[PDB]
Order: sequence, then structure tokens, then C-alpha cells
Amino acid sequence: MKTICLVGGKLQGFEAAYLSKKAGMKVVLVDKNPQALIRNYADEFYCFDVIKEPEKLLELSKRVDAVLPVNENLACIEFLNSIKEKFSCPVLFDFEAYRISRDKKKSKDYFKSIGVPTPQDRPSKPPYFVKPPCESSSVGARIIYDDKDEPDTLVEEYVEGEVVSLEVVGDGSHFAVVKETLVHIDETYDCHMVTPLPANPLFRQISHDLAANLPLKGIMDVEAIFGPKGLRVIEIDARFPSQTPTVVYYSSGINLIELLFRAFTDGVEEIENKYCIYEHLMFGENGVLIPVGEQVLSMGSDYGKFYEEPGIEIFLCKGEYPVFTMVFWGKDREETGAKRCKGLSVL
Ligand SMILES: Nc1ncnc2c1ncn2[C@@H]1O[C@H](COP(=O)(O)OP(=O)(O)OP(=O)(O)O)[C@@H](O)[C@H]1O
Ligand SMILES: Nc1ncnc2c1ncn2[C@@H]1O[C@H](COP(=O)(O)OP(=O)(O)OP(=O)(O)O)[C@@H](O)[C@H]1O
Ligand SMILES: [Mg+2]
Ligand SMILES: [Mg+2]
Ligand SMILES: [Mg+2]
Ligand SMILES: [Mg+2]
Repeated sequence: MKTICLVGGKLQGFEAAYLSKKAGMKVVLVDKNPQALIRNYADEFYCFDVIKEPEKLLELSKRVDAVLPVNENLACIEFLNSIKEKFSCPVLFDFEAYRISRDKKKSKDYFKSIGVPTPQDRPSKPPYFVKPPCESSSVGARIIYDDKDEPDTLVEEYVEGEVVSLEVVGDGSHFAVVKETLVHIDETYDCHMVTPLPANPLFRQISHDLAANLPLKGIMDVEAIFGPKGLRVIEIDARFPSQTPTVVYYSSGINLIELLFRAFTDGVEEIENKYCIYEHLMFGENGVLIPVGEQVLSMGSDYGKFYEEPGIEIFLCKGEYPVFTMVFWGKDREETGAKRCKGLSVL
């Protein structure tokens, strides 16, 4: 039995913990917040700040099989980079790839350098899409309908179409492009639902090439919009993602935690077909169910399993109003929809 140490106990941490459990691994959480979101979901919880008390983490690295950073605190990531040679186990992270992926402008320069289409910068006609250069979860992302308009903000052409995610796990030499998923967006451009998509040869080749040219040793997701004039890559994020890996697990049978672990041990090779519906629903006043995105879920107080039966998993995120994360799967759309209705009827 393997043990994984996660640094970060919010949504990235949940995803990693969830898949580690599916892989039969013990989950050790480190987080500076005494009431970190997934503290009760982990098998062990150690509350400390890794920057303030690095020896505690280094000692933990002697007792676990891998350390996985699952936060986007640049201070933390940069600090871990500075001490990574001192770890007694592998650190499942690509610090160079993250340096590029975290900065949307640097990422776009990277896309351009290898001929990957990406939205036009500073268009002359509305609507414009605007976003910060270094946020996540669509924080600060908004549409602007007139040139009546902020610091180092990205201003792009608004590309209408499906938002599609693809994960790649690299071992430095081989790059495993995994499973396409559809990102369902809400009025805030946050993601409230994920479903799987059939293979797209072009997107897979593009994603392979983005990983290969680094070269990636770690995990990265690639996001593109299938726009009216073709695919446009909007961003990359070289860290363990939330939401999509659960859909990847059920739709493809691939456990991204197992794959990432393999990349830092035995290596990876390049290359199920079920349906899966993954969504978040808030239980509002008078029991009115409301779709919400990650920004809402990340404001919760306690996150863990609520219910399971065949083809149905439900997680409850406690807080001001409860948020349920619902996972449904089956052989096809029809059966999965049937499981969705059963899951909803439970609520
Ligand atoms: N140096 C650190 N040591 C331990 N845990 C950390 C450190 N930096 C961040 N974390 C934890 O990782 C989790 C995710 O952090 P991240 O900064 O990615 O998201 P966030 O929502 O901005 O976090 P916060 O709740 O601090 O605003 C948080 O629970 C946070 O407490
Ligand atoms: N140029 C664009 N045209 C249209 N929609 C866009 C554009 N850029 C971003 N979006 C929308 O905004 C959302 C968030 O943007 P983006 O993924 O670039 O930021 P992020 O917050 O770093 O995302 P992530 O949560 O994946 O870390 C996208 O999923 C998409 O719905
Ligand atoms: Mg992002
Ligand atoms: Mg995906
Ligand atoms: Mg994104
Ligand atoms: Mg990015």
C-alpha cells in the first residue's frame, strides 16, 4: 500500500485525495488552515505551514511514497522548488512547466512559439473577453461589450464554442494524452458540470506537442475552445486539476493519480468508454437546487462523501448552504441520465 502526501486541502486536494483512494492509497494532508476543506476526508491531517516549518514536511517525506503539491500559492510553490532536492521521496510536480502555465501571457507566447492557435490579443471590435494573467477557477474572467475599458489584464477576442479540457501526463520522454472532457460554464464562466467527449485527433496532437516541447515531467491540462473558425487554445495549467479527473476516471478507466505517480517512478507510455455526468448543485432556501461553480464550492467548511450506490457518488460540501457534488456513470448517456435522476430523487 502506497501513501501520498498532499500539500493543499481545497479543491485540487480533494480531487487528488479522491483518486488516491480509488487507487487504494493512504492520503496524508498537509495544510496551514486548521479547518482546511478536506481535513476529514484525508486519512491523516497535519496542520502546519510548509514555508514556516519545512523540516516537518521533509520528515513526512521519509514516511510517504510521494509528495504532491495541490495549491496555487506561488510563495509555497516557489519555496518547495528551493528545497525539492532535500525530499526523501519524489515531488510530483514540474516547476518549469508551472512557471509558464501560471502566467497566461507567457503561456500565449509559448503557444505562438510552436504554432498553436490561440485567441487574438487586443481585438478592435466587441465583445472582448477579459481576465487576470495569473488567477484560476475563472476568478476575474468576464465578458465586456463595449470599448469603454485595469492593470496587466488579458484582453482577447471572445471565442464562442465548447470549452474542452485534455490532461497530459509526461515522464520527460513520453507524453500520455488522456481523455477529452466538456467544461460546462455558468453565467460567471465558472464550471458547474463536466462530461466526456469523443477523441479529437487535432486537439490530442496539439496537447501532445505542448507537453513534448517543455518537456513535461508531471501533469498538465490543456484547455481549448472549439470556436467558429477552429480550435483555439486558451490556457494550460501544469498542476493537478479539479473536476475533470473524476470524469476521466469513469469515462476512460484511467486514474490520473496512478498515471502521475508512474511518471516519476517507472515512466509512462503514450496512448473504457463509459459516460459520466459530474456536477455541483447548491441546496438553496426552501430546497431549491441551484447549479454552482468551483468558486462557491471552495467557500465550504467541510467536504466528504455523502452517499454511494452503483453508478452514483454524492459528496457534501458543508457551509452557509450545502453544496452537493454529484457523480454519475453508466455504459451510455441513457443509463447515466437514469442514474442522475435516481441521485436527484435521493435529494
Ligand atoms: N505554505 C503552505 N503550507 C500549507 N498549506 C498551504 C500553503 N499554501 C497554501 N496552502 C493550502 O492549500 C490550499 C489551497 O490553497 P490555494 O492558495 O491554492 O487556494 P486559495 O483558495 O487561494 O487558498 P486560501 O484559502 O488560503 O485563500 C489552502 O487550503 C491553503 O491553506
Ligand atoms: N478568449 C475567450 N473567449 C471566450 N471565453 C473564454 C476566453 N478565455 C476564457 N474564456 C472562458 O473563461 C473560462 C476561464 O478562463 P481560463 O480557463 O483562461 O482561466 P483559468 O481561470 O486560469 O481557468 P482554470 O479554472 O481552468 O484554472 C474558460 O473556461 C472559458 O469559459
Ligand atoms: Mg486556469
Ligand atoms: Mg479533461
Ligand atoms: Mg481554465
Ligand atoms: Mg494557466
